[PDB]
Amino acid sequence: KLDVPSLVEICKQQLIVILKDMCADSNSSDEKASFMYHLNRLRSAVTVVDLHNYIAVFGPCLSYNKLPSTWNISVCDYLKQQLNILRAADS
Amino acid sequence: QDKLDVPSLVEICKQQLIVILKDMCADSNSSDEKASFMYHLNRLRSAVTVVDLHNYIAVFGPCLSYNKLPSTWNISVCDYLKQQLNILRAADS
Repeated sequence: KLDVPSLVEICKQQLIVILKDMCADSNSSDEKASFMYHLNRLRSAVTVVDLHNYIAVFGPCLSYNKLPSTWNISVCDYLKQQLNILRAADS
Repeated sequence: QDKLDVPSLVEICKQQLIVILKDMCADSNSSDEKASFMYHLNRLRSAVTVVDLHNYIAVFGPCLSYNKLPSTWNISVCDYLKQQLNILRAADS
């Protein structure tokens, strides 16, 4: 129940790194606003519950410790990675 | 009041998820991936409420929302993750 502060902070910082890696190669003024939205959302997070959805989206990046712009893998293979993470839980 | 929704929505979303899962894992023919396919099929069959397949919705959000199949969409991982970020933002606003 009581999640550890350090784990929350490492996860939050890794999520910020991955978000910056994603929205680095992007220069539209609406995508700037979306990147700022998600970055502020990550910065304001205080519990694992706040980060839950971002962890869900970036699971196979946090695991394997990859960055999306440098990870040469197809979209289908990424969804299969996520299905494997799905199967790992509930065990 | 939030009761009659759940059966119909879980049924429709299930159908879409079977379509997507068949697209991904039914074509190939390795042993342990047959096992994983069977696993996910039984998992979908046993799902009863929205919270049971919340995780599958999370994984395949952009696929269901835009009627796309993973083997045919042909977009990068980064663009798919941006699509998921957009679904994310839409959830709160």
